[PDB]
Amino acid sequence: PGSRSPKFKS
Amino acid sequence: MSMVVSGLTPEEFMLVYKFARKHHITLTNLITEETTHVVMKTDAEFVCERTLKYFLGIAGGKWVVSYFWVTQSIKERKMLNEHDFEVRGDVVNGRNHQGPKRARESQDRKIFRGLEICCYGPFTNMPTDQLEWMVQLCGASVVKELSSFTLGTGVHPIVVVQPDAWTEDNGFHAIGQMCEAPVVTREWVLDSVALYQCQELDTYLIPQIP
Repeated sequence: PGSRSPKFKS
Repeated sequence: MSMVVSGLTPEEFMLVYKFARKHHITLTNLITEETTHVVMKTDAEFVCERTLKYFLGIAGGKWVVSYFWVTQSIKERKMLNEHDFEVRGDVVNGRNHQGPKRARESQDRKIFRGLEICCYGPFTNMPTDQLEWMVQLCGASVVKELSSFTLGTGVHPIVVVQPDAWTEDNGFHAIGQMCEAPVVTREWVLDSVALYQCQELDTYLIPQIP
């Protein structure tokens, strides 16, 4: 489920 | 000492609060200039995903360490050394690039030294002021508008854009008509920060129409 933080994919 | 966490569930976050309180470490929700540690969720090989906290921790030369530092210290009933849990890489830029360590050891030679950057146009998932903070931590100055570049001998200008955030507006192809600086995607910044190595612009240039 992780966090609500956005990830920056390639 | 002051820490943030990144990629943790609410339950993991509440465990870190107890750990930090026990060891007299401040825990905050957002990164600050006073943050000393960024605790990243990683796989067992210390590879994380790229979040804003990851970038800002590297850009600041802070300790960017795996959450295993917390859980293993607890298991062993001893505060373990951060250098043994330092994040080795990320899923985008590579599993063992060691950007975090490089940044921690290279603040006398910042990757964006001598650059003036305009973070231009709309951005998703990372507000303009946070991208601006990132590049300033890495030695760049920032300008708000294209007409505000210095165009002098002591700095080099760069325009940073996220084309997908413009949707149906192709104006990001027309920046060269208004401005002499090279125009690159936001990935130029993000890749350079994660690796703590200033990348060549070649693969990031946005085609400009005459």
